[PDB]
Amino acid sequence: RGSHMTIKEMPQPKTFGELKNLPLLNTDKPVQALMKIADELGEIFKFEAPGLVTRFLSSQRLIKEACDESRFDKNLSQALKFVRDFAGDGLVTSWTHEKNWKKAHNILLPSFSQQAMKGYHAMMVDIAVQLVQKWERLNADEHIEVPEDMTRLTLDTIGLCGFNYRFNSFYRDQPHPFITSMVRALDEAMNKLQRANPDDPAYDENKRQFQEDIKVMNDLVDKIIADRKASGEQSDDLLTHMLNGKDPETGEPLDDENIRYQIITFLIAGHVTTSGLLSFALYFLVKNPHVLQKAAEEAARVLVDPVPSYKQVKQLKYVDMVLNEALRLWPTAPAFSLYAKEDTVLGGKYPLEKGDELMVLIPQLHRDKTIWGDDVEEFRPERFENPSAIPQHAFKPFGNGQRACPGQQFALHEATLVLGMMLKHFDFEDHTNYELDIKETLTLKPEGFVVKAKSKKIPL
Ligand code: HEM
Repeated sequence: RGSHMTIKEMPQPKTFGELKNLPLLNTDKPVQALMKIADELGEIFKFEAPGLVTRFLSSQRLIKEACDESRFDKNLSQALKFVRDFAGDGLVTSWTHEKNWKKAHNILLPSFSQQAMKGYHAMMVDIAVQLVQKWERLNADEHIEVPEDMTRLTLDTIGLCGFNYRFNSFYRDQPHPFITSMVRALDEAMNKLQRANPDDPAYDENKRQFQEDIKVMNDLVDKIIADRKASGEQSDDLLTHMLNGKDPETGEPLDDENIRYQIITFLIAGHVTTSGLLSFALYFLVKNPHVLQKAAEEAARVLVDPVPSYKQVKQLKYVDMVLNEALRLWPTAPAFSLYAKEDTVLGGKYPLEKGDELMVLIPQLHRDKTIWGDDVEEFRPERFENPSAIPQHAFKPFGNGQRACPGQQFALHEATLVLGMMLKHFDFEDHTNYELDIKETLTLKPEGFVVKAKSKKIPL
């Protein structure tokens, strides 16, 4: 009943005196570690660290409440507070109440309109064609390093649709320097929070390396802008709105400083997670041959022209289901954080004070046997045939509310287009019997996943 229930004590994993649980994050796979703890302690547990108290939730029951924007706003997890050192008050790393969140949210959203989207398509195809031709052009016994390639595609794509700028990742056999520095900057951000003594001079090489990478990323931004300054455009894209658009509420455009932060934020946000998704989707597909056949058969049946049209991607009802079923198991942005607007009580049993933080552990949420069934670890896209059979807030890979992913249609449309084309033009083989090894650079990816494609010989 309403509150008939009585105060339950909040489970908590081993503490270590005055560092609390911080030692449990001694691992290069903290999300995976936290999933193990939630397996032990169930739907909710406290997790402290010097200058940090948060609460991890893993049940649809509790996340439903947490996602109630009348009761909880978006919080910056410690992870995001650190990433903020180089992503500034760009969209992902600003607070809802901060002036530049609202300003930029208003100025930029048009870039994700239906009309905008229809125009990104031809460019997505441009890049998608490159990926395919790269794979068409491999010799026999040569293999595909899947995440390195998905990253080439997704970064080239955001670069082109967002900024009219070509990274030409497919013309490099190593990763683009941006990617390299991004990864290091991100991996440092994650490390700064397993650290009890941030100022210990053993970390002074890290610090210097961090500024080195940040300069690398900014020099790319410099290039991106100069290239825009030096031309007449066709483009009406993200960058156009960043440089020229004015807030409807104030009449002001973004300042140069914040513009530089949005560019970094979109370069990262706009590829990183989508690459993870495409890498995971491909994984589950080769690991579940019968599912691949069904998807490949939809591709063949739907993608009848040499290159796909916007309308055709939308007809790929089953590939879409595959993508969603990949996000369910390994949501490439694996957490987001909320705080209580007022003193309250969550789920009838656990009181919170104003300001108290929560963290939605998305991989655990997506594994709630109440919601999905027993076979929770089984990859099965068919769970998505009926959108109404999935409760609200049971499936949340794009976050929640005002601060939900504005890039979601962009991302699925890209992934759907590319996966479709892959399935249409290749037969795949898990020649190594790859063992899944998930790397966490603050987002997730299947590290070292490799496959062999065999061309179906369909011309482009
Ligand atoms: C599979 C692909 C993607 C996934 C899984 C994903 C996931 C998410 C999640 C969970 C959040 C919420 C963050 C939070 O509440 O702390 C978010 C925010 C955001 N995403 Fe995505 N996203 C994807 C694709 C994209 C793309 C393609 C773009 C841009 C082209 C993008 C741009 C952003 C931005 C700007 C935010 C912050 C928006 C705001 O808070 O105002 N994302 N994303």
